[PDB]
Amino acid sequence: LPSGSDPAFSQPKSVLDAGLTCQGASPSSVSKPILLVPGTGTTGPQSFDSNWIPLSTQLGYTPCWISPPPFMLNDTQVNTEYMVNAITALYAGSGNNKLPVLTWSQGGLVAQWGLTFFPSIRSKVDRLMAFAPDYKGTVLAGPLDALAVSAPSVWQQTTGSALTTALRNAGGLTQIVPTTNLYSATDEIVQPQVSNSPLDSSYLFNGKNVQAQAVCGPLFVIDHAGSLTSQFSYVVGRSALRSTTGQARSADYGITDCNPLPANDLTPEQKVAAAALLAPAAAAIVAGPKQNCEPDLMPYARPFAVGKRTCSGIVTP
Ligand SMILES: *[C@@H]1O[C@H](CO)[C@@H](O[C@@H]2O[C@H](CO)[C@@H](O)[C@H](O)[C@H]2NC(C)=O)[C@H](O)[C@H]1NC(C)=O
Repeated sequence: LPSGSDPAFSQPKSVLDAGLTCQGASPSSVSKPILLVPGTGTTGPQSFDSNWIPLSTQLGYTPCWISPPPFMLNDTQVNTEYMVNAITALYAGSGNNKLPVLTWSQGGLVAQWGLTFFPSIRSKVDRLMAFAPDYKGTVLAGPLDALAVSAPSVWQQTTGSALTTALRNAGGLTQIVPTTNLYSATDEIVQPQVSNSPLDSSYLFNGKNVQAQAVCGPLFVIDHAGSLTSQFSYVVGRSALRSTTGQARSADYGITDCNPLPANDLTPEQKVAAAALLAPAAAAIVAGPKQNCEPDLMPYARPFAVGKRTCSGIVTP
């Protein structure tokens, strides 16, 4: 795995700091923070205020989130700078204590990219709880790329991209901190996810990989948004956050938790917002930036994707 010093940031610190917010606290002084990393086409609040912001609060954490502009549609490598900066800030701001990271969709890819290429945060992240992470990207973005209607981060999240290749070759498909991955075979955004094996996009070696259908059966259906908001997802997430091993425990969930509806502890208002979670994301992607090539890899990642093609040309170290 990459070692040594962290690569330099491309964005100024004041800009990176501006993308971090905590509920009822400044990042410089916060009690038991949990860092939430949003999905493609959303801001932190859009991804989590109908679900894990109120739910993590009820578990004793102070939710904090990053909102890389515009709506996580830009270069995933830059989105990661927001996360690395945030971990550095929240670790110090909480009395030099490790903190958990909880993610949805692209957020999981951002977290794993950060842990792989920025060594300094490895001892600052307590555990990772990723919902519907696309570590190997998704094959469904292929046609959008070919139609030239894909945002920078959509190109990068396409299976076979230079970015996903670099992650794999650097050793990023094995967990770095205790990780739990919750995903669904019926995900309509991230595929392939149907094998319940290392071939799935959400799978990490040595991680606690939980495909919903492996527990609840082939007739259990939860979509991309439901992977984050369902009652089943809540039970697994709570297990991961409370676990002494840093990963969700099988003894903590079962058949009776196979409920696809939004988490029981959410208020009626929060449940309505959670049900329509994907609406703002769909709108942001259609209105957002689009290009006809994958963004170039930063210097620190180039040696791990030699031979791939990005906007500027063929990747060389
Ligand atoms: C979106 O991502 C691009 C590419 O990472 C960022 O552009 C780079 O910014 C740094 C710092 O200004 C420059 O050194 C690079 O030359 C830029 N690269 C390109 C390809 O232009 C850009 O800053 C990001 N935008 C936002 C809003 O985060």
